[PDB]
Amino acid sequence: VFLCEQKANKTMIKKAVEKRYGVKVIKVNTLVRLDGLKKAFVRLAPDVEAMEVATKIGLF
Amino acid sequence: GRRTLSQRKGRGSIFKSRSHHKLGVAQHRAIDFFERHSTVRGLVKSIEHDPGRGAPLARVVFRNPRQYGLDKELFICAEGLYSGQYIYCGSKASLHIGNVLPIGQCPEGTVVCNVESKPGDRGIIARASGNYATVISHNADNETTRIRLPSGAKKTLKSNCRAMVGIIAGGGRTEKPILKAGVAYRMYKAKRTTWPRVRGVAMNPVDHPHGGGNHQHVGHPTTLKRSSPPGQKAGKVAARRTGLIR
Amino acid sequence: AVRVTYVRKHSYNTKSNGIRIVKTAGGNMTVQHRQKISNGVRCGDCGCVLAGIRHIRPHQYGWLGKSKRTVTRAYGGVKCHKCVQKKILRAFLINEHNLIKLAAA
Amino acid sequence: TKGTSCRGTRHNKTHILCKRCGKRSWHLQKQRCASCGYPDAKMRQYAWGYKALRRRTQGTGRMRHLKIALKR
Amino acid sequence: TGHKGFSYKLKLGKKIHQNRGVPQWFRMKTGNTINYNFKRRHWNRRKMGM
RNA sequence: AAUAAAAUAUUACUUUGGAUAGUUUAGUUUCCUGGGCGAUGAAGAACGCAAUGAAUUGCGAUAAGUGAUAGGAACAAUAAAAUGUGAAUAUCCAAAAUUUGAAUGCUUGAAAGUAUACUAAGGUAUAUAUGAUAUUCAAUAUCCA
RNA sequence: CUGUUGCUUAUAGACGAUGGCAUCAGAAAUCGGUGUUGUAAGCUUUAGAGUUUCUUAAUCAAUACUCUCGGGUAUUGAAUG
RNA sequence: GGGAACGGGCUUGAUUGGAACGGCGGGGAAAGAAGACCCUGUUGAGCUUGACUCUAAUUUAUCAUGUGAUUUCACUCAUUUCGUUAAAUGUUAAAAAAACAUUAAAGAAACAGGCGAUUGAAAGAGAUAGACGGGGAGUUUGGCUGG
RNA sequence: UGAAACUGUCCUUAGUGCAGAUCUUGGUGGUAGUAGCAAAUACUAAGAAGAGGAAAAAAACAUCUUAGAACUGAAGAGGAGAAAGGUUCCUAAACAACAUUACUUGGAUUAGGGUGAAUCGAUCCUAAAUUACAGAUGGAAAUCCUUAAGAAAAGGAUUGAAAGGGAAUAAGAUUAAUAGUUCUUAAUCAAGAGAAAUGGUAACAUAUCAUGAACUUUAAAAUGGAGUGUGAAAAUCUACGGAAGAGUUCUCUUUUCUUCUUAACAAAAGUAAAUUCCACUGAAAUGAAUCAAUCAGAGAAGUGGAAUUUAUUGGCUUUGUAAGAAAUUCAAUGAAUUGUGGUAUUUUUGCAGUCUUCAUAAAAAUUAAAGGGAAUCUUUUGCUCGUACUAAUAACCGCAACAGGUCUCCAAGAAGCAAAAUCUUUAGUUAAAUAGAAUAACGCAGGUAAGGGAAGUCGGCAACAUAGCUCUGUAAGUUAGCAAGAAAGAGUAGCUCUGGUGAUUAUCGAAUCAGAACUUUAAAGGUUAGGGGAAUCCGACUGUUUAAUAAAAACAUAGCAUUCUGAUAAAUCUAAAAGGUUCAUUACAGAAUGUGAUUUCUGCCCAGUGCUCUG
RNA sequence: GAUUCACGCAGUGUUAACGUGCAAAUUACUUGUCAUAUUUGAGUAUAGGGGCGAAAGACUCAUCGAACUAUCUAGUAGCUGG
Repeated sequence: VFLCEQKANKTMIKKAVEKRYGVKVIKVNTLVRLDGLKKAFVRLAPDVEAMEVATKIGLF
Repeated sequence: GRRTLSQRKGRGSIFKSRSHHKLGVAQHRAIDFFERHSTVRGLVKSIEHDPGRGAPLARVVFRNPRQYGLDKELFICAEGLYSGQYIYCGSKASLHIGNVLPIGQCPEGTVVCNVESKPGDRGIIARASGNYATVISHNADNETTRIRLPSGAKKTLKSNCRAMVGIIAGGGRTEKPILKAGVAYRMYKAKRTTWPRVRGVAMNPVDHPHGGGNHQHVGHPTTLKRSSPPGQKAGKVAARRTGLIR
Repeated sequence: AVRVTYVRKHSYNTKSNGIRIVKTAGGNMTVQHRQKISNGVRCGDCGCVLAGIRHIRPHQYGWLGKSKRTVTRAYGGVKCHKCVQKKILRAFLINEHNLIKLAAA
Repeated sequence: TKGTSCRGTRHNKTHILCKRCGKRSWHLQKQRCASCGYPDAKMRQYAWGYKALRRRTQGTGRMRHLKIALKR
Repeated sequence: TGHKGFSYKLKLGKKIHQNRGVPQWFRMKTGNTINYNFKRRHWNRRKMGM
């Protein structure tokens, strides 16, 4: 789950996450919060484990 | 005072015609060479009910004489027309019921309807249900003919004015007495907003010139000049007579 | 006596808002969106509903098989079998009648 | 029933926020703004509304590109 | 309403953002008179007319 | 006839309230100098950016600020970092300048949008009227072959 | 001495007041008297029109017979103990 | 009793113990409201009308130069009113049938300086002048007075 | 007391002296611990947390759990939306203020968290209507025109509906909160990419099949209401055969109660109702048919076929989905089952004809087919925005947690004609401007009454009284339709029986009607539930009206009558206008008026004032 | 455009309650009505000597025998109060 700029669509978010972290993305769902930030739910391919990306990023 | 209801009618805000389900404009097809020096044949596809008018309307389908395709008109039904009938329009048409001919070809005593008051204007006179006009005489010197209007007045028109032979369908419409206020309410479903008419004497002096005092009356003569300004012109205008006739 | 609720955000019983209540597991009743009733094709001459063509929405005929939306006949799919028989007689008899009336009769 | 009872049906907006003045003065049916005089190009100002002139005019805002020009 | 335009929701969200009070550290600045936010409103106390 | 709970009267102290006295980084009037906006996008409106900010202030995706020039040791509510190899501070300077707005490709309600051309995305141009030049045309409008 | 208080106090009563008793105080049931209503629940009278079911035993059956002048209530503003 | 002619205060008398609870509706000429009935303002407003002075709309006469024989005629050339896909104008050559009719084989006539009718120098708009004009505008409706 | 400015004299200057102005602004008293904190049936006991039920009963105690007792009664005080609200949603800490007592409670304070779509909507189309360039008008701002005026737009510009039209998603599970949006499983749609067919007599039929350009046409999207009959599904009720669990059990009860289920999308064992066509044959002694009708020699009935509709394929049972889900039990994650019907009611949904209109009850986007003959299964993607919560006796509008107002969807049992009053089930709630004691007067709400019975009073005002169903019976008057439920009289309960109304060849099933014994407290009346008659006046009738003192004899109405107008007109808006309304019109029409159904009759007067004249 | 009941709606009577109210027009019973001249949502049109009116001078944001709002304006007062 990310927070992105509102002026980006699901297509640009999918490429951005793929390029930034070197992963594979198969589904993106976005909701724009009340403050103004767009929350993106990025689902990764089954081969790529999301738990290792979270530790690599810094969530763990 | 205020503005009388007659004044408010010329504004056209709630007094506009309720023409939404109306079929279209009922008139003759535009005059051309084939309607001036030949005949065109029309097929009466159907007969329908046009809201807001007492006469049925017929969907006639002429073939296009200059191009390829159809050319759909909307005539007014002469009494007797049926679906699938062939009607011929032109200067050489047969003198049957429903055919359209110039007013200069019909013999004296011929009954016509949907007469043009000026050549090419596609129908002015004798258009209400059950109405017609009769041919009185011809004047080949100036190519003008005399016809008797349904009001009884006599008019002079050019012999090139087209007309449809017969009488307009839906005759006897007004002979049935309206019985209920509801039936009168439904009469204006496709007409203006004018039905429930309040007597002027029942109003107040601000609203109407007839707005009376302690007894419902007019108080001044109700026969007025034609030059009366709007707002005070009510009752009878330029009346040469009044009362009942014996 | 399970009472249900509208699933979508439409709250009025319009024609496009038709619903059917069906049953599911455990006695659960859900809401199904049912389609509208559509008219069929009519003969262009007599205005009679043709036989052999289903009564479905105009876009649904695209999904139909190419042979399941028309009748294999001259003017098939736009005219009834009676609408066409009179056409053949009119086209033939009128042609024959004038073949002997003019052109050095 | 012209008082308390008749207020119950008031749930349809007449004015919404305008794009040029930011006030809830854009009339939806008239398609004009009662305050800043929308699509009319000239801003709506009247001499009888002298207080309305001192509420929104030059100098009541940031003056982003004119503060430097007059200082220069 | 449940249905709203994109611009209307962002101006709705800002009204949520501005319904806050003075942070405690700001109140401890020298020569401070700002203790409360007098531009505060509550949904059942005042309608924001928008 | 009788007591002083209540009631009334004066003084002192306390209380509710904020008059009076002292005071002013606020106003009013007159005068002096200018009277320096905008299609190179104005004034106005909206949204956003401080390590902890809701307003206000300053600013515009280079964000309570960047570079350059003067300036010389600070800031502070609490931590951090950077700092005479240059901290605050200042400027008719330079780079940058979101959505709108005369608003101007088309549409715009609180509408999310969208067409073409040039240099997938990004960035420019395309409103109306109009002066000059180039260019392609229309009218047997005047002649003429 | 007087007042408060207690008897969820009375012959009194809007509240005060007023009247009675306060350890032989008071209250409580229970018991008997005195009243009100009308014969409780259980089993018996084939009470009993009739239909079933054996076959001429049963079953079901408004209502009615005995136990029954029954049962229930009765100061709460009743009266003994 | 007198007084502004119906006192809680004044004068003369009747009479008075301080604090009050529950009621009630005689009084406080009780509260609510610069009387709304009447009158006075040289104060207004709605409405009406041959009240006075005007005005929109209506109407009539003159002016505003189309051509050829003030009026009477003929034309179109401004102009009025219409119709269309401005789709055969003008002059020469030559009701038996609810069906189809197109993208041509090897043709489908020319010319006018008018798209087609309609009106026509009349009408309409302008200026001046007479009439009409509560449809409308402004204003007025003296004083004395046993109210 | 107070802690930094101030004073006296002379001239000068003035925003220079307050008890009033219903004076302005601010603060504060008596009233006064007074009036009040009384609509919405209702709370009690044990325990827990908490400073917060103590005590000489200080008779009351907020919140949560359990038990008892209850209310809304399913057109709800239930579960969900549109507008409006805007973070009110969830959790935790905390209770200074607020919710007419109090609060550990809160829609209140503080701080975090929460709204996921190729399939739901906006986005797309047009309706009433609306706005631009050029043009026309105007002193002016600006107005007109919306395809007419145009070298503009094959044809006509912009906007306009979260209830109109519209490509495509369902079941189960999950969160403290989102879910046709997430997870699992299972699909669907769109835009891509990899001389040209048979069969049937015919109606017509073939896993894409089986070429089909310009041009033209047709159809669909797409069209009122009523009432009757009927197919199907669901809910309720019921018969048969059980499985599992629960309640009652000293009096009985083979008893009472609960569960026994299944999606989108597709398949085709079996089999329906209705309508329309096709082939054979030719109807009279006329038949066929419905509840009603209605149909036939331009052709009936009969036999045999074809097509369409019936909430996705193809309507119902059935099948894949799919039992692996879910529900009910059992055990300590693992095991058990999940038949068949009905000649019953309601709702929904189609269908079939009938009636009704001086009413005839939208358009476009988009799609298909025809006439014509020009030419020669796999895989990829599916963007922007809304999505939390209330939707109301506490989240909306009324100054408020206001007995007022505000558009909808789903809808159990009893009883009855009834979606009536009354009671209960699933769900919700017991708090919704504070309680305790006593049981005075005067009140508000609901009642009863001896004898009389309107004698009260302006007036039967208020209350009383009749009331359902069945049979008999019913006057004058009348527009011959009515009056009429006239008026008036009789019957009605419980138990035990009898007979009538059908389907299939004895069984099966429906409430309805009639009748007979016996008994009693002699029976519609717990709730619901018409007082009746004889006249007079006005309005003919159904209808509308002074929001907030007048609901009426007032207005409207159909009927009657009058006036003008040939459409370049009549009325009439605008300052003007190739401007605007009736008019998408044409005398059976448009416009302007008086009287007010039907019957009967509308008398005499043209001097005056209007109006008119061909003088 | 028949008679009635029901969901709803209105406002005939009590000239009941309340009348510093639940409410700047509400409550209870009673009454009338409860689908075609019907009820109702949204969109849209009509604006101040104007609009709309089955006509009460009714309605046009608690404002109507001429709305609200700002300017002329500190309108004028032989009249009232200080």
